[PDB]
Amino acid sequence: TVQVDIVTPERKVFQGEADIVIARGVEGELGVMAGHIPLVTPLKTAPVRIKQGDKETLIAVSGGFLEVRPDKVNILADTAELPEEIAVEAAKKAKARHETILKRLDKTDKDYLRHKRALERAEVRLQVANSK
Amino acid sequence: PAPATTFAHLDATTNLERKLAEMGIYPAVDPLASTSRILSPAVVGEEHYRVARGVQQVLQRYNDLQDIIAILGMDELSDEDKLIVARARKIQRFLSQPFHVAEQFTGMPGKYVPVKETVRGFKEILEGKHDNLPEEAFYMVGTIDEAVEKAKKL
Amino acid sequence: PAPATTFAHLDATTNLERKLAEMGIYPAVDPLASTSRILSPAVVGEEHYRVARGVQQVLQRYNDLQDIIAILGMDELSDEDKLIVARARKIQRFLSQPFHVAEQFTGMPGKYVPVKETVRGFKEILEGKHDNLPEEAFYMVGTIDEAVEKAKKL
Amino acid sequence: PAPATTFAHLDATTNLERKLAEMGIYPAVDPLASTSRILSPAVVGEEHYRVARGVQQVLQRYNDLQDIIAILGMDELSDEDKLIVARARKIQRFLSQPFHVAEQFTGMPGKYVPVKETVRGFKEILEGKHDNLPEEAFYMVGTIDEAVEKAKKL
Amino acid sequence: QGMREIKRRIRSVKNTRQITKAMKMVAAAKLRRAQETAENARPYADKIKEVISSIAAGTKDFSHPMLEARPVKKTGYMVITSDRGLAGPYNANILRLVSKTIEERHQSKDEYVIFAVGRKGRDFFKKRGYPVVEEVTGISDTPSLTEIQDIAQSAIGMFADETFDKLTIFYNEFVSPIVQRPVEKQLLPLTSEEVLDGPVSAYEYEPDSESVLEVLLPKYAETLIYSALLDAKASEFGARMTAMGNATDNATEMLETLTLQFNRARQAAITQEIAEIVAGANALR
Amino acid sequence: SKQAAAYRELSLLLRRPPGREAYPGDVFYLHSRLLERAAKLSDEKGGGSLTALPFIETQAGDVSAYIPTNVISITDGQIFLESDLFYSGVRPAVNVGISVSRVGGAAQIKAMKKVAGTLRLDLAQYRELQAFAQFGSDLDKATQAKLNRGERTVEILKQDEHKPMPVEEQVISIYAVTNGFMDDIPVEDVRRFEEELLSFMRANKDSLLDHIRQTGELPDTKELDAAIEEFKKGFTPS
Repeated sequence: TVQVDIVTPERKVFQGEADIVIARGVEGELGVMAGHIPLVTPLKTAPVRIKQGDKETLIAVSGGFLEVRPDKVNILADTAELPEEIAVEAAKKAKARHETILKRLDKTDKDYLRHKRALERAEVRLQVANSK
Repeated sequence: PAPATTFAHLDATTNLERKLAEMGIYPAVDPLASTSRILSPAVVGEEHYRVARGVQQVLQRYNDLQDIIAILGMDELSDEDKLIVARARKIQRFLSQPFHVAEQFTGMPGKYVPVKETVRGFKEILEGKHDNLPEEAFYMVGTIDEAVEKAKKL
Repeated sequence: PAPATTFAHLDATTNLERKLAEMGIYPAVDPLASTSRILSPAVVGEEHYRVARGVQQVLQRYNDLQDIIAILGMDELSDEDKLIVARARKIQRFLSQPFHVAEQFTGMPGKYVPVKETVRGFKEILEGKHDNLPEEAFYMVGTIDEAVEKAKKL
Repeated sequence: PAPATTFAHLDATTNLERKLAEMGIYPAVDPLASTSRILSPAVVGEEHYRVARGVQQVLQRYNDLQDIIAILGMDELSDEDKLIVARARKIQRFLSQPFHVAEQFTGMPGKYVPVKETVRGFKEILEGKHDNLPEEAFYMVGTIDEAVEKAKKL
Repeated sequence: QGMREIKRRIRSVKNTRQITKAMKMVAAAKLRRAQETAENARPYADKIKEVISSIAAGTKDFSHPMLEARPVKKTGYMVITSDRGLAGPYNANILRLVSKTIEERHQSKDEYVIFAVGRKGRDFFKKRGYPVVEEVTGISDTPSLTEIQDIAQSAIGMFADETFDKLTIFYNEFVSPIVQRPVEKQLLPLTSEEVLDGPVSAYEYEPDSESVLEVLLPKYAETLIYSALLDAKASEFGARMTAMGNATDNATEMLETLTLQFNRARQAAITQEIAEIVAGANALR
Repeated sequence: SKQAAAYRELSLLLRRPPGREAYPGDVFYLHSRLLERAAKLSDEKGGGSLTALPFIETQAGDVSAYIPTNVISITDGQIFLESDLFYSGVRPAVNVGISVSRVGGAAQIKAMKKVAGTLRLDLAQYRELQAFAQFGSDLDKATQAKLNRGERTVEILKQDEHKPMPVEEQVISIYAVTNGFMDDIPVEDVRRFEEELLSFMRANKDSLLDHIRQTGELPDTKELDAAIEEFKKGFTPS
């Protein structure tokens, strides 16, 4: 196994030894196990899946990056939540807000990236909430 | 001793207070200290008693907050207490009424309000149906319909 | 009853107060309770009257804020009241004065301030002309010029 | 006038506190509120007075930190306070005592503790000789030797 | 005086003492929480610094616009204040420093822009006609980085496209629960000495070191703004402890004074009442 | 109060000297001579008793007025009522903090004495820590649960007019709220939860009630816990 920490600026979200850490990198899906080469990569706003034998745990991560060592695996992100600690109604209202604004906006715009990233944060929070 | 001894001889008491009269709330009737032997569900019905008791609890809570608000400020309260303060002041003004015999003091025509109409008016204020009307709209009117009409003038 | 009945027999009254004496404000004259029949434009002139009532208006508002200031200090006051309190405290100290008879107690030599200088000094304080000067500069001096001079060695 | 005239003759006060009785601290004498005119180096010795005042200062400090401890926690306290809090809790338990009259309530036999033993016991706690003993050892015993004797049984 | 008037006041001051005492504890709890949140934000920032300094250590002729100083046409000013009051001179002190600094440094409003973090500052700046470009209010007592991310990214973005050429931040620096000091700290441009001195380590980068660096440098600037917020929050709640601790001590002083006045009037009332009854009885006999 | 004033009338008309509030020097003696005749006799004297419930009407809460001061000191305890509590809906409007019974536990059966210890502790801490009540969800979990427990016990202590409860039904209602069987149920449903619980206990689980009637003690606690939990599943909140 390898020790894994999923952390935000304000708190530690996940702590434990994992068999494999499945994270969606900007270039592709990483499958980080023990004895991996030292690596740093940005992550897409997506669920981070941690397998501890029989147990699977999804963490909704947005605006984060991965830092691998052979000894340790770190994920620092803007937001990270386990299924139980996600506000579901807030995510639905956030989804409906940002998606309806985004529909009347081209890519050449000041506020396009802000709404699209906020929409991705909302949808990933809903995906991880439904797994519970 | 005189008014204290008199209390034993009464079935209903209308307790006037100067602090209400000093604001312009007429008739200056104390909504808590005024009492009646027939204020119960058996006589006036379950709705009347519940609305009457609801008015007293809102006005009681407003009095408990007045000394706290005065020094420490309005914005330090919770959202529940801020809503209670807003409705209490509207309830207190809707308890006021212009009298037929007091036209020379009020400067407006007097109003008669039926009981079923009165109960309906204060019920809608407790439920929160007139939260967007200003305070002066509730002041010196008959029915709750007249308060809706008065708010348009302001 | 004794001092109460005495008031009828007086054209002017100097009302001394223990609170001012314990603060070091001598003579300990209450500036609002002390009255005079000849404080009017006809006798003392328009400028004297206007400045006198201007001083009393500042001190009256300062008096109204004492319950709040005692608990919370001057932090929760509005920008307007902060200025009024600041001017009131300077006015309060410029109202004090060292006496010729009190040389034995205090050690400071006594001062005689003409009416023109008194009217001029409190006028300049009301106009914000000495807002920059610290409070102790106004305490125990004669003219406003002596307060300007005292502020330098302070 | 009734208590004021009575207090003119009093030499001490024994103030019983309900909160100490709820904790099991009998006799429930408030060690800070209870006072005596003869607590001085003249009547009792220099050592008695030093130890008594030391106990008061330690118990007063512990009483002041109750609000800080309850919310912030023990880590908020400095290294000096942590030791004072530990000794204060030992001191508060050593102030309790089994009574000859209250054998039915407590179960244990009663104890008469001389002044010299009382002074010596609280002196040794303030000096830090018994810091390593558990807090239950100081509860419901006579002399300081009985507290040390209780420690082996725990 | 009048007993009814005094006993009304005793009830008012006793309740006001209870709330001020309670708000000291509520503030003190939030002080601890702000410091505990800062203990997580510091290693988070140090980790990002470690990767940035590692990239720079293994790059020939390393340079980036955020690390480079340039002539200052305009300057951005982030100012942290509280939303709520009852924090002593906390807001007054920091706004005094901003007023003094701007008057001495600048001769016109066109030379700078203000990001108003907090309601008390926003109202101060708007009332006196200061150039408030952006604002944020309703920040929670234990704030996340997300609650200031939009205004921080906007402020960082305005430096990147040369809308202004410098960014500093004003806040009350936490020393202790009693002591909080107004300060000005530079955010952009970043100082190369304090950012590139992290521990160097060999990492592979995906897609590459430039792409990772382009994400982490603005992200590091966000955490500097967030760390200033958490420290300003610690100063706010500490200032509220002291102010409401004083208000509690002042309330107990006044409550004693009112209790003396009450018992003076109570004793005087009974003395007068009984004297009039006995005087009335003696007149008959 | 009205008896005292009537004796004052006669004393003043007979020209006996007036004192505080014009009362004579034997008005204390009047009430003490009355109230001491109420007593609990010994076994040798037959064992009978007279219980007294004297009234005093205070004026604007002035408990330190002369006639109130007399009757307070004479009696074995006081049930202080207040207008603030009455207008809020706490009825009966009993101020528990200042009210006293010097007889205390001796006047209770063993079941009531055991459950009431936690009740007086919980209710004291609630009204003491009521300043934190407006500050919702900012507090630590220690003071959070005590406020939730405290406001629920207040609803049990509320009671309708002319509806006195048997002691066996009181102890089960107090046992339920103090041990935390109403923490799950909302605050507005506590009074309805009580009425339906005692209806359930009277009909089905009468053996637990009858044990308290006969022995004057609590039944098997784990059996009582099981009986309440069966009802709690059948109950529908709102």
